[PDB]
Amino acid sequence: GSSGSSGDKPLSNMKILTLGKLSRNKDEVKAMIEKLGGKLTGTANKASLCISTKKEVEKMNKKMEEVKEANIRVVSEDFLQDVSASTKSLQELFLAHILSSWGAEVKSGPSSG
Repeated sequence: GSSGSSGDKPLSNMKILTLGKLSRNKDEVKAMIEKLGGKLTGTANKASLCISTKKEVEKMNKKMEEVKEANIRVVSEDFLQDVSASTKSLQELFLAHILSSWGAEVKSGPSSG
């Protein structure tokens, strides 16, 4: 067939990364990030967002490091629950659910918004 496109897709065209343990499961999340139009990834250097927990950002392990390296703002899971049920701007949403202190304009790769 061929039908069903153009809708509320914020993450639409965005690789979201996840770390530690979140309220939902990797799948439940991977689905959302995909439902929003985004896509869950494993690599941080190849991600636009990061959905982790304060604890994680606190751990600052190798995983979280990659995010810190790619200067990727880490937000909470509530973000997904908001991004879907929130008429706020990403930038705001992020800050409205920013778990990390970094994640700003920095040497990035392709793709922009």
